[PDB]
Amino acid sequence: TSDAVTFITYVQSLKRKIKQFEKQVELYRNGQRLLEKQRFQFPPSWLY
Amino acid sequence: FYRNALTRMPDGPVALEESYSAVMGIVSEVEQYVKVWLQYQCLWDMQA
Amino acid sequence: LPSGKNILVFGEDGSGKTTLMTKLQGAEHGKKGRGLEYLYLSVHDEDRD
Repeated sequence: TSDAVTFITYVQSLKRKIKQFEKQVELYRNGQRLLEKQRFQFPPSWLY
Repeated sequence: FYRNALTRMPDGPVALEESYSAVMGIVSEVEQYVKVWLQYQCLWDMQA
Repeated sequence: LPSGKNILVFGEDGSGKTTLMTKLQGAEHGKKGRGLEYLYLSVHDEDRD
């Protein structure tokens, strides 16, 4: 049960970061679309 | 008011068609003459 | 970006085809003529702006 409790505490720690990551996703959607409409050459190493 | 002269054409649709044909003479050359010239915009897409 | 698309149509003489096509881009009416005609579709995407 120690492994299970470690897993569940790790995921509940992830729970709070879920919403910050979601707002990061939204702001980066905004930023990427802005950069596209600013027409910047995305490097080959850019991850879509 | 009379709209049948196209069928009343003594030489058939050819006289019309050639007229229409001259269209993608002109415009085609136009876009061709534009295309390579427009190509210069790529210089900005490629930052220093 | 996509470009060079094309649309054809048949409609019987005076079937409102020109009226529909001119309404697509917003103009009330174009010109009802004879032979092949020509018009626009001004397609705007906000995502690509």
